[PDB]
Amino acid sequence: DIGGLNPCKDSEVFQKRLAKTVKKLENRLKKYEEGTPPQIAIQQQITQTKQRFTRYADSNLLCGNDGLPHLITDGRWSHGSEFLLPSILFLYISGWIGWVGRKYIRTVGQTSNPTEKEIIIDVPLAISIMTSGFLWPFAAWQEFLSGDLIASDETITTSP
Amino acid sequence: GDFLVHHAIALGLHTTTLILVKGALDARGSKLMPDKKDFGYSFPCDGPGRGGTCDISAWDAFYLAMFWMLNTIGWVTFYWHWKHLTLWQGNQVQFNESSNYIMGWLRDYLWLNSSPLINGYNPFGMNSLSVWAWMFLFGHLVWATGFM
Amino acid sequence: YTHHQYIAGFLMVGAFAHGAIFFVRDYDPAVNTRNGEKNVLARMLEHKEAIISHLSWVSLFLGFHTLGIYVHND
Amino acid sequence: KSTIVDFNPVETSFEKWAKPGQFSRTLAKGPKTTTWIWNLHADAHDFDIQTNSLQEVSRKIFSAHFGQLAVIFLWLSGMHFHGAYFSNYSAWLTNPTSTKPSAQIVWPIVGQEVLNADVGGNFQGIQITSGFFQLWRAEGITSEVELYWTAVGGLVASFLMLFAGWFHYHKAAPKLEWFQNVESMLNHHLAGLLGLGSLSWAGHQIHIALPINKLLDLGVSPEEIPLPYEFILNRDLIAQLYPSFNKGLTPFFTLNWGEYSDFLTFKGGLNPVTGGLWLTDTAHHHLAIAVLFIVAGHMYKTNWFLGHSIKTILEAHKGPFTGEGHKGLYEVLTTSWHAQLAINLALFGSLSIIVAHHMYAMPPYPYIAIDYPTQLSLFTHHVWIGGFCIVGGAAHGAIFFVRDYNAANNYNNLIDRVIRHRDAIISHLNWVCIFLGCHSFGLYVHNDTMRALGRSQDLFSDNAIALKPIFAQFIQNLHTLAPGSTAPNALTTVSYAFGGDVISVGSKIAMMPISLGTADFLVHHIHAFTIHVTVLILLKGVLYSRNSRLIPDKANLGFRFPCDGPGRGGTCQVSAWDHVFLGLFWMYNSISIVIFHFSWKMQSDVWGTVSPTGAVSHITGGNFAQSSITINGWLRDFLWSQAAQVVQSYGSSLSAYGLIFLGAHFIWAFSLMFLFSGRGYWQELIESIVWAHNKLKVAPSIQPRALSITQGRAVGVAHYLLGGIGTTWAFFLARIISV
Amino acid sequence: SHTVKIYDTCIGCTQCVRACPTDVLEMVPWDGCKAGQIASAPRTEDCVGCKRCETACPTDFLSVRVYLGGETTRSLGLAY
Amino acid sequence: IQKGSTVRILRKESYWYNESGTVVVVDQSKVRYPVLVRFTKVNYAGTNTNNFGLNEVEEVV
Amino acid sequence: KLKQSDFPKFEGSTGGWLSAAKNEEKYVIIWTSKDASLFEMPTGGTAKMNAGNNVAYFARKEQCLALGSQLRGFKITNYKIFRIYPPLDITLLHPFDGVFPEKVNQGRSPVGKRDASIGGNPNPASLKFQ
Ligand code: CLA
Ligand code: CLA
Ligand code: CLA
Ligand code: CLA
Ligand code: CLA
Ligand SMILES: CC1=C(/C=C/C(C)=C/C=C/C(C)=C/C=C/C=C(C)/C=C/C=C(C)/C=C/C2=C(C)CCCC2(C)C)C(C)(C)CCC1
Ligand SMILES: CC1=C(/C=C/C(C)=C/C=C/C(C)=C/C=C/C=C(C)/C=C/C=C(C)/C=C/C2=C(C)CCCC2(C)C)C(C)(C)CCC1
Ligand SMILES: CC1=C(C/C=C(\C)CCC[C@H](C)CCC[C@H](C)CCCC(C)C)C(=O)c2ccccc2C1=O
Ligand code: SF4
Ligand code: SF4
Repeated sequence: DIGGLNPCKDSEVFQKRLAKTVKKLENRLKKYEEGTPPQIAIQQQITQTKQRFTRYADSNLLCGNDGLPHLITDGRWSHGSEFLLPSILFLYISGWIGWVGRKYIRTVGQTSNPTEKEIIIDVPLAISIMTSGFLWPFAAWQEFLSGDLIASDETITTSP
Repeated sequence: GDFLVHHAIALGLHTTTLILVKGALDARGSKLMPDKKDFGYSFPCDGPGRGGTCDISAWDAFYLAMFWMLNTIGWVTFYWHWKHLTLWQGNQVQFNESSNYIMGWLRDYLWLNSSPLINGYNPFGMNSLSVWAWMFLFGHLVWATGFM
Repeated sequence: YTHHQYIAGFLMVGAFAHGAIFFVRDYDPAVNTRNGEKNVLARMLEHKEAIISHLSWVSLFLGFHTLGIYVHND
Repeated sequence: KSTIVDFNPVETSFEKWAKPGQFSRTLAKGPKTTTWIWNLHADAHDFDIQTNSLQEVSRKIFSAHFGQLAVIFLWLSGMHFHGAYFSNYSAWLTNPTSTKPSAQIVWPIVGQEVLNADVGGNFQGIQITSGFFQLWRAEGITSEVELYWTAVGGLVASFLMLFAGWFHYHKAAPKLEWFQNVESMLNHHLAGLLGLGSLSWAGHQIHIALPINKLLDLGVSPEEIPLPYEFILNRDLIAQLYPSFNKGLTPFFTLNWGEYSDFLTFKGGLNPVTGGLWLTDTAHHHLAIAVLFIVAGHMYKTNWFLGHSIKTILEAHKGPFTGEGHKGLYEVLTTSWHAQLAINLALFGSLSIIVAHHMYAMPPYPYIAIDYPTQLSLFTHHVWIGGFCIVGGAAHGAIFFVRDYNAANNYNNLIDRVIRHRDAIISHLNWVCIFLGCHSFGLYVHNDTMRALGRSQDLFSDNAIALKPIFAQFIQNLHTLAPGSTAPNALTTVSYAFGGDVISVGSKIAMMPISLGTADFLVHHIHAFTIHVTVLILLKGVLYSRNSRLIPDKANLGFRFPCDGPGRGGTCQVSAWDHVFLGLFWMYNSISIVIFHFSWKMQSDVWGTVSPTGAVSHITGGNFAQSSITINGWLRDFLWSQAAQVVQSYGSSLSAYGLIFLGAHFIWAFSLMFLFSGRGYWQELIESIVWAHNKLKVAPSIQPRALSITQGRAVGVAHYLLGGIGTTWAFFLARIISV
Repeated sequence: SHTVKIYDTCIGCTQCVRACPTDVLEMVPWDGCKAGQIASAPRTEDCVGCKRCETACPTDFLSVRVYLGGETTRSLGLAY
Repeated sequence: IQKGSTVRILRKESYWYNESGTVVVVDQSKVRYPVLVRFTKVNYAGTNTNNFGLNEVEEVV
Repeated sequence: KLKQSDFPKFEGSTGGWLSAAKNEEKYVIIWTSKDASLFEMPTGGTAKMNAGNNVAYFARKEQCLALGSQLRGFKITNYKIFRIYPPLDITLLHPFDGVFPEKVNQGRSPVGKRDASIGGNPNPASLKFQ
């Protein structure tokens, strides 16, 4: 399909990889005894390996000639769960972190001892700001509009 | 593997450019030395004052960026040589599988292909590759003297 | 290929080093400025902090994520 | 109102916990730049600059020692708890030669359960190379319940040491005169601590370890072995194994000590069953050590008209060549903690290295000689600790010279006379270092270039120009002839390394004569050269710590400073700290070469398997003799060859070793950023980053500053040491566990 | 010999003069500051370039500046 | 400008260039740099105050 | 024991002057002390002052000045440093006008003073080929 890849559900090398891993795990399982915790752990390993391979097969995942899932990150929504949705999730979380950090910096920057409140965090104010970051996309595009997001010329510059 | 190594190459290019551009633009002065132009392109430092001013000259930016240029060219040449060794030997599947992780590089390029070179001379004999093993050790020695 | 790539890296580093030397000893702000306004080259020293900050951001971005993917695969 | 302690000196309060940097006069005002954060941790234990009173520094040191001992006790309790709960110690007891010791199981997350290896005995976990199983077996511990109780005792002891530290800083802190009773302290540490510890351990060995281990070697399973207390309440369970307890303590009090030859032997060699030292020999050794140390503890005058005064001993040792001699040394060592730390750390690291040597040389634990990973790990770890401690002793000698050295109090004594001719010492040490390096390494390079040129008869090899270590071979011959000639009451040599028979346990070689040839000559001279260069750096740091021809007032700049400036052609790293930094680098080099020599020589010419007919086959096959004489040989037949197991560990239970190999390479290369660069570039880059932050109104109030020059060097050396030592750690462990 | 220059931002706090290890700087009368004194560099032939002088300078970007130049046995700190 | 006034530093070779500081005292004598300004951010040398000329400071509204 | 009676009671160190301070220049520091205090040499170790005139020779001006700075801790202030060329060419150096350089003395002219701040320095491109 895309880039010459093929779905992993029809990739023979993918099933060969699964079979080889299961065979190695079973051979390891053979050298232990009865329902002893080592055998239980190896059986859990086998079950998890089978579940992971089955989930990857039924996941709209494209496999190359090596039988490994390749990620299609050109931007198409068909393979949108590989990069685009995790990209949105990370952008949300990281914007949350950056927004709460910036808000805390600007909030304790207007107190008597701004530097003290950076090594000794005001946990009440920190908790107040941190749970308010869920609106960071909206807060950012409400502070940029008011001109409160960017400094203009009070920023320092070197000699040249 | 080509994707990842191209991103590594892009990182190397960007970091070398960062060092060189920072040295060029900050050559005439900065906050730590707002009169750096009065000291010339290459000077040792401005002293231990103001927190310490090691490697503050523009020449030092070149000096630091030489390491990053060497690293970036090493990445580029490693990628090219491993790709073409796999292409010529026929085991292009070795690169396509092992080039996605660092241990793949270390084991299948360096450790694997260094065997003919180090056996250029052994306690049993030598080959026409003996000069290359001697140059290998010579390069390691000069590298570590640079470390000195 | 190795010889020419190493020569290429050397030449690029030399180009940037000589640009820095030009800034130190040959650049004249008066020539590159007309009535307060600065020309195309003198303006590179005005947003120099922006240029350096964004080069640093790109370098950190690429390094963090290339190393992250490589170590994840490892 | 006791005469030794002050009651309730410091109030137990949490107020100062909320004021970081309260100890320092400079840091108490609060952070203004990020340099304050780093200065906070760099001055935490520098009690000299926190108080102007030696009494307060001594009390802080005493409580810090208590905290450290509590930490050590907690670590030991954790080890015993892991042995009790997450180990296969019971399975290893019944099959020491076929079960690999494991005492740490790994949770099944993110696929990391592959690290749980097939250590044997129906167990999965990480193979343990600390030798705790062998130590516990030598202690007579035959059940995991005993390990649990030892862990509980360790926890109780750790709490006790924590309480002791709190008590002796906040409730009853000793006075300076109590700390300065060096005669009483030496008497107690020599008699009580050392001698009575040896005596108590000899008692434990005789009454618990001797019978239990004898029963274990006889084939008695641990379940039918009597509980250890039964060997004390019943004089018949121990009198069957050693038929001399039937006479009781009467032979001891009647001076008929010959009766106790059953369990106080002098045999030498190794136990043929376990491959370790005879535990009867060990008990006799500890008894003799106890008596010797108790006797040695009655030397210094403390509270009666009896004993020696160290001041009178030192002041009487003058000479024509040494002026006032040792006059003033007693005042130096009773008023400066740094001098005591220097001496103690140097001798402590040297002792650690000696311990490392004597460990593999004469394996003291059952079934530890045939556990090659344990032997390699123990040797390498102890040598590393010794090197670090020696560098620390040199560092604190330099610190004493900078801070606590008084010129007036040391007029024409040994310290003064050493400083007065420091040039001669350093110049001759420089010449010796150049001579040794030229010779050792250039003989290596000559061998390499002769081999590369196809001239095999021009090498410094055994089949060529030969450099036989005749002096060491003479000593080896003297030791193998000692039993019956110079040690007439010995039955076997102290170690089979000096010569004798091949000792094998379960077809695995425990010890064997270590032949010394031209390959050992070169590597021994390499060791001497590296040690001499490290000594050169550290001694130059100590002697030139106060002044020099460059900076006549270097003592006024302190122990830790980056430079004096770019003048005088450049005055980088003139400190004494910058000498402990370079000396750390050279100690890393020396110890790395030492452990490489040990690993290759043992694998190639000691360790291996013995065929039923007596044929010895080694791990590598004797390639050390002919291929360790060239640098290409070290690169190929040792590094490249034995790195195969590390690089091929992916997908196996040793994959963690490959991951740590790669990560240690990464950290070592990371160090070079700090080692090669300078502070100005990073400060000017932080300037642009701060510009971006200010543009986005997110510049921190604590101004971000690049790490100071000294801190940059410290970070570089710490990362370099961590990366190199971790790379060698992963390489050694993977190689010696795989094979 | 190195070059040492003094700038009128001098506040006459004398910290440069009492930090010079080779007696290069001295305090001379002046009328440009409250203290009525300014640093001078009349013995730059003894200047070693250690830059202790400008490590003790409290003014914003320094009032004493050391420009390293030609080297001499005095400026190189050679006891031999 | 006077004591307590807020000024912007116009000296280019300044750790507080383009930044705002508080005037501690303006000397009335014939000194070259009478204006003494205190800042919240310490410079690279650790100081937080400096003397400025009358043309190197601009009062904030 | 020693060549001159005013020398400090020093046992000699292999850190003193070399062949340079016999053909290029040597520096001598003189001072008078009330007590025979024990002080540390800038070169080697501990020496003993004379209760009176004291004279010491060094290879560098910095060594003599470090010794003088140490002398200030002994409440000694009258120390004076001279430069001696290969022959007896004595030149008073440290108390040049009899007043220490840290104290303002009339009769001193400013040397190396620029009537502007750092920002007034000329651009290097305008200082090419002179
Ligand atoms: C939490 C606040 C915060 C915010 C909003 C930003 C924002 C920014 N930083 Mg930044 N930074 C921060 C903290 C922050 N940083 C810290 C703590 C450090 C020290 C490690 C840095 C080091 C740093 C460098 C070296 C660079 C940036 C750069 C940048 C810019 C591009 C984004 C980027 O590369 O991310 C960079 C982010 C990191 C390197 C990791 C930050 C570390 C953690 C995740 C942040 C700290 C969280 C904090 C403890 C939360 C506490 C708040 C709570 C008490 C309420 C952007 C203006 C780049 C730039 O100038 O581009 C224009 C650049 O080169 N920053
Ligand atoms: C055609 C290209 C070209 C030209 C005309 C110049 C010309 C110049 N450069 Mg320049 N440069 C170049 C390329 C060039 N460079 C490149 C590619 C780089 C990057 C590496 C640099 C980096 C650079 C720096 C950093 C500096 C100059 C400087 C200078 C100026 C003085 C040069 C000098 O003093 O040489 C001195 C010559 C030497 C010290 C000889 C060095 C020889 C090296 C170490 C190689 C020799 C070892 C050899 C390989 C032995 C083999 C070992 C064996 C075992 C195999 C001069 C105007 C300097 C200056 O002040 O400019 C104003 C200065 O600071 N350049
Ligand atoms: C026979 C008496 C005796 C014994 C056994 C010890 C033993 C010890 N002393 Mg000690 N000491 C003694 C007498 C004694 N001292 C006297 C008379 C003085 C006064 C001059 C000192 C002054 C002194 C100082 C100043 C320091 C020590 C330290 C130490 C420890 C060294 C660390 C070590 O080797 O770890 C071995 C550890 C063990 C074997 C663990 C078990 C040891 C336990 C705690 C028994 C300790 C015996 C104790 C004195 C009994 C008092 C109980 C109390 C209720 C009165 C060690 C525990 C150092 C230390 O670490 O501080 C804590 C230290 O800094 N001692
Ligand atoms: C008995 C051992 C001992 C003791 C009591 C001391 C005590 C002291 N040393 Mg010292 N030292 C020692 C051993 C010791 N040292 C050794 C073995 C060395 C050689 C490396 C040194 C080298 C040394 C130097 C070079 C200096 C000191 C200094 C000091 C003083 C301040 C220490 C401080 O505040 O650090 C606080 C503690 C820290 C800052 C901890 C730093 C963290 C370390 C560096 C990294 C550890 C990594 C760890 C292994 C985990 C890595 C694993 C990784 C995967 C994460 C203090 C008197 C300093 C001083 O000024 O003395 C007056 C000083 O300049 N020492
Ligand atoms: C492989 C790299 C390397 C090498 C070769 C050396 C070599 C040396 N270091 Mg070291 N050093 C290194 C890395 C290295 N270092 C690093 C990375 C650091 C950073 C921490 C240091 C830090 C350091 C310190 C701090 C000190 C040394 C010292 C020494 C010298 C010890 C005396 C000696 O053996 O001289 C003999 C020279 C050699 C063994 C080098 C090889 C010479 C060959 C084999 C013989 C002669 C060849 C012949 C002349 C060639 C002629 C032909 C040619 C003209 C074409 C020696 C020159 C000490 C010193 O100054 O010397 C006493 C010292 O104090 N080093
Ligand atoms: C895709 C394509 C295309 C296009 C292409 C292009 C468009 C390219 C471009 C390219 C480019 C566009 C490149 C560039 C590069 C650049 C560079 C490489 C630069 C560098 C720089 C430097 C080095 C600088 C220097 C300096 C300084 C630093 C300052 C002073 C001055 C000077 C200048 C000296 C076509 C259509 C054709 C076709 C095919 C496809
Ligand atoms: C393992 C461990 C532990 C444990 C330990 C122990 C358990 C110990 C014990 C110890 C002991 C248990 C000791 C004992 C001792 C005793 C002694 C030391 C005694 C002595 C005696 C004597 C000396 C006497 C003498 C005499 C007299 C005086 C009189 C009569 C005569 C005679 C001669 C007999 C813990 C948990 C902590 C921690 C971890 C590790
Ligand atoms: C990068 C660099 C800096 C800048 C380095 C800085 C500012 C350190 C920043 C450390 C961050 C802020 C905290 C550490 C973050 C790590 C992720 C934590 C360590 C990892 C744990 C597992 C220990 C210097 O200041 C410097 C000074 C002198 C010589 C070389 C250098 C140098 O190379
Ligand atoms: S900064 Fe680096 S170079 Fe400049 S003086 Fe201090 S140490 Fe020497
Ligand atoms: S360098 Fe600075 S300190 Fe050293 S002498 Fe010249 S001026 Fe005085």
